[PDB]
Amino acid sequence: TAQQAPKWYPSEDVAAPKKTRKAVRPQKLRASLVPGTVLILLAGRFRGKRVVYLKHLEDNTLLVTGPFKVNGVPLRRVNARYVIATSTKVSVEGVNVEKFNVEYFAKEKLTKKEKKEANEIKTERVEDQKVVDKALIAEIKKTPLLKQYLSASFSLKNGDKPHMLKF
Amino acid sequence: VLKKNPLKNKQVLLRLNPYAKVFAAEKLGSKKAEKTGTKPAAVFTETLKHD
Amino acid sequence: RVKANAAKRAEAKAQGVAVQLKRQPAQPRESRIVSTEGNVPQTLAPVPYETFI
Amino acid sequence: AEQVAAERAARKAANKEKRAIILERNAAYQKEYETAERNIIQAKRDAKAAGSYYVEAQHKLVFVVRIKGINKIPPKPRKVLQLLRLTRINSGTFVKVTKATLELLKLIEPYVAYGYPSYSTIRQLVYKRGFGKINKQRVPLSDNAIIEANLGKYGILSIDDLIHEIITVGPHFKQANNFLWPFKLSNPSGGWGVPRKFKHFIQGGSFGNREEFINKLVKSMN
Amino acid sequence: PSRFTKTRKHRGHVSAGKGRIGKHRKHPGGRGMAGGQHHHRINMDKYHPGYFGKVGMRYFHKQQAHFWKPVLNLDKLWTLIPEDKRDQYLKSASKETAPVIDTLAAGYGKILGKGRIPNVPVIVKARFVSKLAEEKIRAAGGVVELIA
Amino acid sequence: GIDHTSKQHKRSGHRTAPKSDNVYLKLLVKLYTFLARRTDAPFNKVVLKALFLSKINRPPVSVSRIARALKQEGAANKTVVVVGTVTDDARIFEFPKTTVAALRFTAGARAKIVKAGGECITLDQLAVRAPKGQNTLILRGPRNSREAVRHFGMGPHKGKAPRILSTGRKFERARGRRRSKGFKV
RNA sequence: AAAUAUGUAAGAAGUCCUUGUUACUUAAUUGAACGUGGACAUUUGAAUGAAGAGCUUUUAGUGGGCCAUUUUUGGUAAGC
RNA sequence: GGAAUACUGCCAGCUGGGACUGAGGACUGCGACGUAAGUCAAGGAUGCUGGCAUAAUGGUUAUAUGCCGCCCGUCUUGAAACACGGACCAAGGAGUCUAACGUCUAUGCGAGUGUUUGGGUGUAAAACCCAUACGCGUAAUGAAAGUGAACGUAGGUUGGGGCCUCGCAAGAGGUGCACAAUCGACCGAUCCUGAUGUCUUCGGAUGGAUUUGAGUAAGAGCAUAGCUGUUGGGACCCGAAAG
Repeated sequence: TAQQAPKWYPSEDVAAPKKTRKAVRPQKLRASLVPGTVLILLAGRFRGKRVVYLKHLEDNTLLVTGPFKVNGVPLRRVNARYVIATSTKVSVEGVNVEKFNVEYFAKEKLTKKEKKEANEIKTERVEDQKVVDKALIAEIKKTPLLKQYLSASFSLKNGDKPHMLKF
Repeated sequence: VLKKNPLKNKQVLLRLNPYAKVFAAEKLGSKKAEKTGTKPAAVFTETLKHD
Repeated sequence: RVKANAAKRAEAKAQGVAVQLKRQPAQPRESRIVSTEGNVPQTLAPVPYETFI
Repeated sequence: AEQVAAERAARKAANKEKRAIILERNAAYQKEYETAERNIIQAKRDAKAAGSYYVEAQHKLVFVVRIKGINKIPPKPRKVLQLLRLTRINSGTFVKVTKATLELLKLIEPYVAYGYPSYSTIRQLVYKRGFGKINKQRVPLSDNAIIEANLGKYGILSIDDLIHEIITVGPHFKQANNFLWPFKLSNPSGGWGVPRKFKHFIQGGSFGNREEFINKLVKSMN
Repeated sequence: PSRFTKTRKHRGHVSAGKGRIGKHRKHPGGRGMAGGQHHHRINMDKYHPGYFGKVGMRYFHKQQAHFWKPVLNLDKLWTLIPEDKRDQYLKSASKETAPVIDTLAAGYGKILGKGRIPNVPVIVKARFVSKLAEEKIRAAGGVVELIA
Repeated sequence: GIDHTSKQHKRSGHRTAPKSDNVYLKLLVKLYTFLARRTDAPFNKVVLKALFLSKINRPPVSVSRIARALKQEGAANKTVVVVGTVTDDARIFEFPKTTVAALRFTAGARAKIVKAGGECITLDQLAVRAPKGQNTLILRGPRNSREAVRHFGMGPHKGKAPRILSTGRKFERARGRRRSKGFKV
């Protein structure tokens, strides 16, 4: 032989894991996040956008609308730690958001075979945007300058201290 | 396999002390004291304020 | 002390009051009440420097 | 012989009998601790109202924390620190206050900071840093059964029974104290409160008899 | 075997177990038995008292054959009898059948009375005997006849 | 740092798992490492501990030493256990009917016990017969009767058998051993 | 005439009651020493701790020392 | 005169943010909430989601940066030393063998042990087999002439593992190997004492002694082997002025 042998061999059966006691419980969002509040996006494609908070989805995310007509932000979901909850609020009564859920936002992840060598939107997702923002744009008008406020991006100026600012 | 602290992890505290439930329910940590009206004698105050 | 222990144990064996033959070290003093009846505290002060020669 | 519930119920029921005893014992200790404190508080007032002074009973228990390290120690203080089981820096031990022991603490003053512990300090020490010397091994208590199996000969059935034997120096203080491993305390969280430690607490350092201020230091180290 | 020695273990260590001060030398204290009444005096007295001086009278031309006298004690006295016949003399513990044990034929010069032969009479032939050795043989019924 | 009161990482100082490569002795150890653990009988721990002993720590036990031990009151019908060697004694002429368990029996010792109606058994036959050491009598041979022990602790005024090769007159029988020649020891 | 150092003791190999031995001792069954029988057990003779206790054999290296607080000799003093 | 606040202390009062860690691997335990089913933060981390699936993470290596780092060996109380050896590289280079021994350990036999000087034999320096001797041990003590180990269950006492009897147990009793202390007995030497007797000068029974031995008191040794230590040998290696 080149190597003689291991005189005792180890078993090859995988042992089951023990009974774990990590039970899932609903997340307690911070009190500043109440539906209808205006949010400022901190990261992503639409960071710096002031945006309206509608609903708390099942997978710990927030259902949020621009509205799209105002600043070009569609019906998305965002992480709760990537937004700033502002004091300004707009009413969401008359807006039906029970339809939207986790399965509403699905990607149908592409296969590894499909390769983008060099390089659309669902018809119902466009129509769902028009239904929600129609009942929400009307609620904006009662507050003056609110449409202009939501249409302008947020940014930090020289001397702005986030630890001292109020949003 | 792991030491879980009492004084936190209230489950472990309840395991060690069955009285911890009664102690919390009766607010025995903030028990009031009945008011007494005793007053120190004239000698004690005079000695205390003596030059 | 040995013969005093045997007599103490034998005498107290008739009624069994936990004879307690072991010696003990000096224990801390208990509480007490000290009165000022004729014992009003006398105020003392440090003295200034002198020569005394 | 299934024996999965015929004997399981017998142990489960017998467990309830022990828990009930602990619950009523701990209830009586709370009534005993509170009664003594109010009586002492009232006794000071009544003597003041009667014109006399109340002289409290001298303290019977101290908690000793070794402050000095292990190098460059004279033999006699080093021998005493071993007889108090203080073989490490920031290690604690309860001592019965007698004449035979107060001379021990006089020999190790430059190396220990001690004082009179309160019920809060003793309770938080044993609950968090309480370890039993079982079969010459340092075993976390973590359960009444470990105390029951070893200290049960002296009527100590739970962790509160053991604590009651420390705050009140009882007939079996020695057996309960030695049953406890020396406490392994950390460094104080807010610091030592002084620039230099190796002076007397009176002179402005850390070591010596700090009477009731030991509770503040110990809790920070606990 | 050299592979189990401490020489194979001291490879890489400078002094090979001899010390940096001791500096293993040729003969730091002398050769053989040098200094017996001198710097090796304590070891001699403690461990070999009586080494020096002379104690007795000489003997020129001592032949260690005038002194050949191996001693046999009475406690055996029966290992000389073959074990095959040894048994039946114990039951036949009578005279006129007493076995004859020639100690000289077994290579012994004197018989000493260490003790406790059985109560069987026996004939013992020997060159020399001790006083107590014979008293036990005569008490057991046997006799001691001297040979040369 | 710790003010270590006692030596750290110190071994017990007792032999376990005896250093002999005898496979049959390791089997007897394996049988008594089981009995000692699971029978909580003091006998099984003494025998197992005695199985680790070196040659000088299990001296032979003669048959006369076995016979004398059976003369003790009430020990006539006890099983003699000798972890070691049983040798033969010609100094005794009567041997009782008894059972002896030992590691080894010399040829003379076996004949003496067998001829008297007794039986010689091994320690594993004792285990199946007396698993808890019932009615046993453990015997030990003399330890300090060895020749080497005479020379341990040599010193003045001790009478401790000088380590000598040749004896007789003019071999260490002189100054240091009589007042006539200097001093006496 | 201190302080600091230092010896001994704080029990079972002990205490108590009765009587056995002897060639020592006593004016003397008086002692001395060792005993038989009986009574006294985990608070069984202060505290603290004990990490096991006790015992043996054998052999290595070493046998130039130096420094510091304190006591101290010689020397004016010295990193003497 | 009535309150408040400070300060100190307690709560088995509540609650927000940050950091590091996730060891173990079917179940068993101690607990908590519910009438129950069951559930739980109760003897150690899980659930959901994304991008990538490739030198991206990562290993190596050179460089740069921040901080740190004096030349190794040696004698010495003290070496980076203005103490000594070392310009560099390859190869060689220093506790070995033998005779006789001590302690320990392994092995076989065991009051015995050693076949190997030699003889027989052989598949021929091997292997196998064997007689008489002899070495050591089984008796010591004396300078020697000489003598030479049981009053007694091979003794008494104090401990003593284990075993046996009773006891649920704790404990009580019996027996107690090895071993430890002690008091005795026996053997040899020394100093005494000196019976029956007699070649009347031999013999040495009997009984003692703060004397002595490397002794006895139901034997342990012999043989081989290993580490370690000792001695003589060149003796761990190299080194005189000499004769």
